[PDB]
Amino acid sequence: LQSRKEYEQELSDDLHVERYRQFWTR
Amino acid sequence: TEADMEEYIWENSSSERNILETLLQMKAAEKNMEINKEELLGTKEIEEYKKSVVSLKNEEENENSISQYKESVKRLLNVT
Amino acid sequence: QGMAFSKSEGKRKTAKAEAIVYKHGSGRIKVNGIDYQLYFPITQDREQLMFPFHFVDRLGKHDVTCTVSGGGRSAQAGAIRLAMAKALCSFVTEDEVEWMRQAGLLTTDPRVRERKKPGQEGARRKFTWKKR
Amino acid sequence: AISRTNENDPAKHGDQHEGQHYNISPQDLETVFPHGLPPRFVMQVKTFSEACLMVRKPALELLHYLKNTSFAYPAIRYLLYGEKGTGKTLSLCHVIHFCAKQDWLILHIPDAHLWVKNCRDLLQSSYNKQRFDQPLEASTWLKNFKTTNERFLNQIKVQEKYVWNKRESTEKGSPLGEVVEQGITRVRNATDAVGIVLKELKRQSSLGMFHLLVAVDGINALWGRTTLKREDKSPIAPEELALVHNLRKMMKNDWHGGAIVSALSQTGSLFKPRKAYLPQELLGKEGFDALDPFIPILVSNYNPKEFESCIQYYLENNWLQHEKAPTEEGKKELLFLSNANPSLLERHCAYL
Amino acid sequence: SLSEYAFRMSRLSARLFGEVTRPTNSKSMKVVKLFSELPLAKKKETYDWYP
Amino acid sequence: SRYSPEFKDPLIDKEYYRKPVEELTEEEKYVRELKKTQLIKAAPAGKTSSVFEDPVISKFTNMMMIGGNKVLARSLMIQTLEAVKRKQFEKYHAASAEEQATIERNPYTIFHQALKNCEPMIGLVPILKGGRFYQVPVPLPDRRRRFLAMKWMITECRDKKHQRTLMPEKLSHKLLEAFHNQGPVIKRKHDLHKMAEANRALAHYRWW
Amino acid sequence: HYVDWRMWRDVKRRKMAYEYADERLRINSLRKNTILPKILQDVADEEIAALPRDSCPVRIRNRCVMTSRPRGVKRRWRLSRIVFRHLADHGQLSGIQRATW
Ligand SMILES: Nc1ncnc2c1ncn2[C@@H]1O[C@H](COP(=O)(O)OP(=O)(O)OP(=O)(O)O)[C@@H](O)[C@H]1O
Ligand SMILES: Nc1nc2c(ncn2[C@@H]2O[C@H](COP(=O)(O)OP(=O)(O)O)[C@@H](O)[C@H]2O)c(=O)[nH]1
Ligand SMILES: [Mg+2]
Ligand SMILES: [Mg+2]
Ligand SMILES: [Mg+2]
Ligand SMILES: [Mg+2]
Repeated sequence: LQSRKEYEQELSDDLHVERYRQFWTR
Repeated sequence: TEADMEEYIWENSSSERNILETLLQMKAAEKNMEINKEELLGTKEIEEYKKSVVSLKNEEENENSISQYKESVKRLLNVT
Repeated sequence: QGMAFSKSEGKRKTAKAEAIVYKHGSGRIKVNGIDYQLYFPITQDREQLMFPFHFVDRLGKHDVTCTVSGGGRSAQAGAIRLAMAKALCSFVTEDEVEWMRQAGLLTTDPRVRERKKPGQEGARRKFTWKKR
Repeated sequence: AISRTNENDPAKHGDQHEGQHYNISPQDLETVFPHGLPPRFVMQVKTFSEACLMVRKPALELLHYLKNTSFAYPAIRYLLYGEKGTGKTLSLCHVIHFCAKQDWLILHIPDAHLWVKNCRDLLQSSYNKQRFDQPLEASTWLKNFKTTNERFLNQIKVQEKYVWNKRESTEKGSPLGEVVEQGITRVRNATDAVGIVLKELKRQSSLGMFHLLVAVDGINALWGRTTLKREDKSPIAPEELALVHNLRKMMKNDWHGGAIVSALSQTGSLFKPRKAYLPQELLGKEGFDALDPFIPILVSNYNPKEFESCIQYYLENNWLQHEKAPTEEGKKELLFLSNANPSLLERHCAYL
Repeated sequence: SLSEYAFRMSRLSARLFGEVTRPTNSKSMKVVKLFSELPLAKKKETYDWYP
Repeated sequence: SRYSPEFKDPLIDKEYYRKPVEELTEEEKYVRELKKTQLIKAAPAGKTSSVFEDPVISKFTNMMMIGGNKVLARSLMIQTLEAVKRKQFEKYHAASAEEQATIERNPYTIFHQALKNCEPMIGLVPILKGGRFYQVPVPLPDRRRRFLAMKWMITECRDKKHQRTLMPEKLSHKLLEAFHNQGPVIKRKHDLHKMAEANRALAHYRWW
Repeated sequence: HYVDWRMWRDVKRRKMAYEYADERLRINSLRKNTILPKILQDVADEEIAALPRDSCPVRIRNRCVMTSRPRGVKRRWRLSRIVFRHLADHGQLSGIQRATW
């Protein structure tokens, strides 16, 4: 029994580099 | 889903699905055509029942809460 | 609420108990917020909690709210008994206080576990000795 | 006879009978209660050669509701809850006696915990390959059920045709006693026989043929956990048992014409703490939701009026052989040691 | 043994805290442990054990 | 012992301290006055002032304890007392009115009398004289007589002859036979007496 | 000028293991996982086995820094039991005293 799901194979977005890069200062 | 919910909500809960069906059967036993969802669930007796069931889930279970649940249920089922 | 009570501490092995005994009560005993017949399912443990009141003929006359931590089931029972007995002396005559003392209800038990020594199986149990 | 009452009819018990023991006839004892009595109480009955049950307040409150039940309305689930040894089972038994005397059909479950633990022979169900069968547990209950409701077996007749094997089948219109007898004789089909009985009694109850009482003791075992395991030692969910699955249908208030009385029991429960007695604490999320809505009934320890009569009944039968037991000081020690708990008092007085 | 909401919420937390995101078995998690700590030889106790 | 020699054993007796002062003798008054100045040991958990306390039963319970398991040891004791009372009640109801008068239903009276019937009056002490050991009959102290009664009862119950039989059943069965001057434990006392009587001519070997 | 040849050999083992620690860790990382293909793991197994024998940290033996005693060594002070007592019994070890309780 192998359990594979669509959401289990979705790569997590690298929000640090893109979304929250401006928060590294101040 | 409801399992992931960390705060119990009486709306769309199994308690609501069960009490509403019981009231419909009681109305059917009375041969009454009033089967409106808004009217049946809008009375104060349902509101007292809702508060007791929610208090059992969110808060801690004890003698006082169980007895309050018992008294509210007896009003709904017309048991004296 | 203005009700009279006395508080005292009891020690038994590694168990420490603080007992609050009210002057007037219905005989209820609360241990860590739990009824005594539930906290101590063993009959012998409930025997010890009866010793202080029964010896002075004061069963069902005081309410006790005691909290005990540490030790085993019997050590907790012994710790509470000493704590309740000391607090109970505030609501009895001086002669009955001496009777409780002479009955061993007001003496802290000094018996504690003895340490194990090197070269021995236990506190006193030695290793098997072979003559030859 | 301070602790006794001359009124042996449960239907006439009232608040003036509180704290008094009423005798139960041996004919009723063999018929009304072939099972479900507490193991220690059976010893008391055998030793005293008589069955006396104290009329306590929780039993009266439940009897009051039954006398005013509306069979047109759906069945009402009554839950008996209380601390360990407070007398929930004997309160349920007293309720069963009232219903039996009123020609109600008794559906008595002695202990639901026995169906979810210690099953040596766990067989896959033939009716449903995804379920399991318990031939030992099912066959034992059929014998008890047959004795309790022997009168109504012939009057009640099945309304469908049931197939047991390629050669044997039950035809429509045959009396229900054939189905029960088939399960007793054919232990393999005993699990399926119980489901047929539950399906037929629930169906015919709403037709007004008879008044059905669903008495399940230790109901919290229905929606809990099981110690039974498959061949690969995997845990088995309670709903995967055919015997448990059929009983879950009866508890729902989707049928009318009867009443459902259930009593919790932490004793013998699986994966539950000793000091747990509340409904939601034992039933859990799944158990509480299934029974919702229901009417809880509290069972507490003996009050001073009840406790005093309990001692007198023991002294009446000379059960307390110790010389200090009848004394007032001796009574004080019994009250303190047990805290007026029915089970603790009986166990402590069992060796005095 | 988790729902879709719980699984994705847990996976989101791993990304926030820099833990492992992709599903990894117990054996391959040793690679994380190998580089999270100094080797036994590299510790100051080992190479400077003797004066 | 962590107790200093100045400590004295506590006295657990409610009626002892309730005695009126007038009834006290001069020496008894002195004892009460003296104990007000003496250190007192803490009361052991085993002994209590409850009216149901039985020193013999607690002593027998301790001798049944294995590995400090007093909870199980006391459980076997209470079940035995319950079993004896239930067995007598069954016999009482099955007996005629004349026979019911002589039937004892008190578990404590049966237990106390059963132990008394097993107590040996004389014992045997092996004495080394002339390079040989002889079983010289001796009088036994009061403590030794009661101890032998309890040890004999427990040893018979723990014997391997009994198969798949619970301790409360074995102990209750032997107590009734001892109460009726029957059974192996009583036979053990007679065998000890017979050997002591048979070796009565060797009673001069003892020097006390 | 070490205590004996056995201590001198241990220093050589410790020195070599420190130099090869980074290289050995990187190669051993390829072996302790199921992600890389078995072909790459087998190559890594041969590569790490081609490293000098004394570079293995398993060959390092904790010895007393004063008398080079193999066993009976307290790791906190790196002294043998005999040497530790000699310093402790003279009061030359801070905060260490005979234990009586
Ligand atoms: N109404 C009663 N009349 C007489 N005896 C009673 C009554 N209720 C309780 N007892 C005594 O107390 C004992 C325990 O009662 P019971 O088995 O009903 O308790 P329970 O609350 O169901 O216990 P548990 O938690 O073990 O399920 C009985 O065997 C009997 O000796
Ligand atoms: N052996 C057997 N059992 C039956 C038959 N019909 C009904 N039953 C039993 O009757 C019980 C009620 O079945 P039911 O609730 O209708 O099954 P469901 O529709 O899958 O929920 C089941 O537990 C079956 O074991 C039959 O033809 N043969
Ligand atoms: Mg030891
Ligand atoms: Mg019960
Ligand atoms: Mg040299
Ligand atoms: Mg090594």
